[PDB]
Amino acid sequence: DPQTDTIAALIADVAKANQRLQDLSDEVQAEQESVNKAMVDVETARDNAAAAEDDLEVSQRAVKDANAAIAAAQHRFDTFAAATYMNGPSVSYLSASSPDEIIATVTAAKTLSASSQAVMANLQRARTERVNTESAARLAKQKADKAAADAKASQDAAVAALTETRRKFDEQREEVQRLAAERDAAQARLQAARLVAWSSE
Repeated sequence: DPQTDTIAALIADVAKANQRLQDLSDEVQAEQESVNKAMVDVETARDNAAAAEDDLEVSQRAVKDANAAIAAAQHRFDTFAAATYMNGPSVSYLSASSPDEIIATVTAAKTLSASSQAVMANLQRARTERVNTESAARLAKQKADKAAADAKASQDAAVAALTETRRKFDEQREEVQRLAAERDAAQARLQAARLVAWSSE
């Protein structure tokens, strides 16, 4: 019969539509898991980038300190020399200096310079070590931000895939309801026809 084969086609169409809704549902769950996973990776990468920013800030502060140490030492030595000179035989000390006094004085001054240079060289070396660590930390930062940025991208993709799959699910759900109602109404019609057709036989 031409009827009973349109009912059969509808049984099949409703079955297909439901199977596809289910398959889209399973896809949704997998996208969901990938988005949740992607969000954990954003978080851990954000924390690593935060720790890298802290390292960098700490390293820059050590450099500022090293610089301050150099400025302070230079000033201490400059003050030492200036105080010695002001209270010395060229200024405040008015009495005669023998040849030996003069020689002691320049040798003291030469000694002070040599000592000052040795201390400053050490401070300059230390400063250099701080500038290096800052460079190291600045790069470890750049890597960490990059890594955080890449995690955000992965998340954004996973969010887009999931949103699209839910878009498909929603439309498939409408199709299912439509085919269901239509399959219902076809059987109803067929039944109705059978009752009428029997009522007169």
